[PDB]
Amino acid sequence: GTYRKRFNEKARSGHMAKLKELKRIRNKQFTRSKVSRLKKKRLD
Amino acid sequence: VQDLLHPTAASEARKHKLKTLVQGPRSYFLDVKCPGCLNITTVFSHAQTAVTCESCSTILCTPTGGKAKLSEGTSFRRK
Amino acid sequence: GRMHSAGKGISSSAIPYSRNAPAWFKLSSESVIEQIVKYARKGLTPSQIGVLLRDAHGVTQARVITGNKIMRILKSNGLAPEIPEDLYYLIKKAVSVRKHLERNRKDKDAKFRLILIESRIHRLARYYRTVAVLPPNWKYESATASALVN
Amino acid sequence: GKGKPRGLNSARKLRVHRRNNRWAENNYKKRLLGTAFKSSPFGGSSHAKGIVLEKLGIESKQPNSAIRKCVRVQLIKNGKKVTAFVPNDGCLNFVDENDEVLLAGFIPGVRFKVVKVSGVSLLALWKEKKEKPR
Amino acid sequence: TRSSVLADALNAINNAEKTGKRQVLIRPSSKVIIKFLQVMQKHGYIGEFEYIDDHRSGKIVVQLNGRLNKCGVISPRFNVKIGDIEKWTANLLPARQFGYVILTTSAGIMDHEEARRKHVSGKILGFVY
RNA sequence: GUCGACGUACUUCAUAGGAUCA
RNA sequence: AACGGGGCCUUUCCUUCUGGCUAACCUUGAGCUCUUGGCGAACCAGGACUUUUACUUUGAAAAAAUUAGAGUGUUCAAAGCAGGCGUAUUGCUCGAAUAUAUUAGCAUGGAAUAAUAGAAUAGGACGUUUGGUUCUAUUUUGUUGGUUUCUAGGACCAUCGUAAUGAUUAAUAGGGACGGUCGGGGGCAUCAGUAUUCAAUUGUCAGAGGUGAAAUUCUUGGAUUUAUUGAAGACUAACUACUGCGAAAGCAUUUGCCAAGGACGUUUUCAUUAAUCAAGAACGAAAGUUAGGGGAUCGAAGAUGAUCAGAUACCGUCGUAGUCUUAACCAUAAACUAUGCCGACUAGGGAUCGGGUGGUGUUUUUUUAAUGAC
RNA sequence: GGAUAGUGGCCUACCAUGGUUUCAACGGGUAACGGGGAAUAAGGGUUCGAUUCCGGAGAGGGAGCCUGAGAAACGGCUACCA
Ligand SMILES: [Mg+2]
Ligand SMILES: [Mg+2]
Ligand SMILES: [Mg+2]
Ligand SMILES: [Mg+2]
Ligand SMILES: [Mg+2]
Ligand SMILES: [Mg+2]
Ligand SMILES: [Mg+2]
Ligand SMILES: [Mg+2]
Ligand SMILES: [Mg+2]
Ligand SMILES: [Mg+2]
Ligand SMILES: [Mg+2]
Ligand SMILES: [Mg+2]
Ligand SMILES: [Mg+2]
Ligand SMILES: [Mg+2]
Ligand SMILES: [Mg+2]
Ligand SMILES: [Mg+2]
Ligand SMILES: [Mg+2]
Ligand SMILES: [Mg+2]
Ligand SMILES: [Mg+2]
Ligand SMILES: [Zn+2]
Repeated sequence: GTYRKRFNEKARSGHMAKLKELKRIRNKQFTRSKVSRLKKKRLD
Repeated sequence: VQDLLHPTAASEARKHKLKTLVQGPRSYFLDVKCPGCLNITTVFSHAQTAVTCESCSTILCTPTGGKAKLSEGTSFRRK
Repeated sequence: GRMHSAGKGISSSAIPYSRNAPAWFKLSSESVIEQIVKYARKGLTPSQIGVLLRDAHGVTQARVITGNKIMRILKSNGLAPEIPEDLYYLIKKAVSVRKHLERNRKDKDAKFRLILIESRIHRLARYYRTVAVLPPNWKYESATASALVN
Repeated sequence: GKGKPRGLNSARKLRVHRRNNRWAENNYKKRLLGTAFKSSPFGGSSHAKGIVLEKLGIESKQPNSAIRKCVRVQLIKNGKKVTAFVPNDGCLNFVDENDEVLLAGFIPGVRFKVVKVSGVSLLALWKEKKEKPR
Repeated sequence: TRSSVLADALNAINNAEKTGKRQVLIRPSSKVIIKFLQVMQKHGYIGEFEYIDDHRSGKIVVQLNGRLNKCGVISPRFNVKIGDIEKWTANLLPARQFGYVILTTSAGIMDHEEARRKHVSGKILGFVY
């Protein structure tokens, strides 16, 4: 529920900002399309 | 058929020491008379030590797997 | 029944029912105590004293004759092992095994038995620490265990 | 011992053991992970919309045959082509190429039946109570 | 290792009844065992029994008359409220008045009917029927 | 690319036994 | 007569101080009741004094609505909390009950079951013992302040006395010690056995080898076979048995050293130290990898002869890696009793392995005997 | 010490090195507002509860305020994002 996809993320940019901050604090311990990915793999 | 409260004496005698109605030792103590000084020494039947007569320092018994073997020539009585 | 083994033996000593001294026993309760102290002064452990008294003096059981256990009689008279008798012997056995291993590094069997003995020391040492017989900061460390057994 | 703890203070072990094991059920796993609709014929829906491609049994000689009542329909949601039944050849007159048809679960291999065509119930058309809007 | 001596005693009694023996030996003894056997004796399921003292936990010899269908222990000793007794009687007994569910309540060890009469409750030790 | 492994969803093959009668 | 609830007595009463009331008991007097004057138990209130819980009983609390449920002819009913009885006149009157609600918190009766603490270097309990060194301070100090006296109380240190002065068994639980054994248990050295291959010498002369028959192969420079030796590396036949040992994998020549172990015997010792076990650790057949050593046999891979004949249909020859070993990796088996560990109980029989007890048993010790073997 | 109506690392300065955790902390998911309640069931249980009552939070998304006993109010105000 915290980081679920929203219908219009652009209309609530500020809200999104908070979430990012929260993640950066929550997951600080760790930090310390299909077609696109397949295209990169095949190009390599 | 047998009565557990009043077992037969022979029946209890056959059983293991710990398996009788009231467990108790099957060992005993002996008065061993030294051949030389004729004094009496108390010796355990299953003695694990080479009991020596204090006055004469003579070997009275030798340890074995079970009952100790009394030295030859030593008279004994059950105490 | 055996811990650290599959055996189930039941060989044990069967205390007699009667809790009084034998009728054929005609020695004072005091005189036994000096015998216990004299042997303890000679250095014998409580187990070895009881064998001598029982074998060669007719003392069926120290508690029955004197009313107190051998270890208690020794402690009352100022004779007290620095560490309990059984824990002393477990440490002694482990030291001998370690002395065997250092020469024989392929003796995987002795390597296994050393673990069983040490795991037996820790369980026994854990018991004494709880009762306060052994100081709470007491650890069996492999290197200096030779000092304790001396 | 039955292989389970029975001590009076062993509630935690019983709870934790149960929770780990409920994941063995396929019913539980599907229910929690929300994958119970992969097996559903319509992918979670009770009805599906489709486009009538062709009437395969229009030409079959024997009237009211099982083949005569089949219509080849393209599912709009994913574009996969499937076969659907019509109640009878009399109803097959109403269905023609390139109409939206609402399909429902039902010659083996045909698992769908048409319930509406062009937003009107076939049974309503068959009973002469409505006209198909075009 | 021995966890419940009462379980061992009741199992020995059941096996002896099964084999048709007229008397059974129970080792070790205990206060709980003696009170359980006294409840059974009061209700007639067992006969005279004699406690043998050997300066250890002790032993018992129980006379059997063949009237005992089953005796068992409920382990762990669940805490039973007054409302919960009837559930236990339904679960353990083949019928309503066929047998007794024995409880260790704060007034002693007793059958469930005595508990209901005295309006007490406690832990559950076992059953006899 | 009618590619491999896995996951998921399905399909399918293994049912007759005793007695009497003709 | 059964069932339950209270009191006493039985070696069994919480202790102490203060206060309130006052029973009963002694007594005077007036008729079991009043009354004089003492004594004041019990009970109540408070201050000190105080092992802690688990469990269960009872009481409060857990909003209303909802659920169950009492009453009531909403015309019946779902419902609602209404309503009912007289009446010319003024009016009377019953309800809107009751139960349930887990856990936590609170008060309360139990004292079974399960824990917890206490007296062991006594640093222990008690007191109308006796002394101190301290702190506190009501009243009488007219009043206030300061000091002192006596006195009271709290603590502390000694002293004396009182006391049955203070430590549960010793589990056919566990550990440790001791005694004589037992084992193809383990490590390190050491000894031997033929056998295989190869090499030297030796006598002889046409084949040897393998096929269902052949052929690659060796062979008059002497093959195969024979005898006397020597070298190398593995492996321990027969005895050998689901018998013995080890936690499992596994372990088989002699002798020595090192430590380890089960069972048995014990009127020895400690006294719950125990069972099962995520985490974590030791070992783990065969094959396999890294770096040395070795390299006899057999032998994945590779090569090569023959490719005819179905019971002998995959056979032959050379043989790399491997097989062996040292120092490390790998951690898998039908790693099988397709069968968790601990503990208790439930039939008889005779065989075997280790220990122990008993015999007036056979044999040996060929002097007895004692041992050993049966 | 400051600030608050007031306790408080709530903030500041100086100090120590502490606090939680296999009895599951911390991190992640939640088609997570919580409860009274609803359904099913013989009993244990399992699931549902945005939704007539209670309590919490929000007024497109962040942030900050005036007034007032009471608001970080949005059918009040100011900025930024769409
Ligand atoms: Mg023992
Ligand atoms: Mg069982
Ligand atoms: Mg409660
Ligand atoms: Mg014991
Ligand atoms: Mg053998
Ligand atoms: Mg042993
Ligand atoms: Mg390893
Ligand atoms: Mg190599
Ligand atoms: Mg095997
Ligand atoms: Mg078993
Ligand atoms: Mg700061
Ligand atoms: Mg929810
Ligand atoms: Mg949500
Ligand atoms: Mg809700
Ligand atoms: Mg708001
Ligand atoms: Mg909107
Ligand atoms: Mg706002
Ligand atoms: Mg608006
Ligand atoms: Mg508003
Ligand atoms: Zn002599």
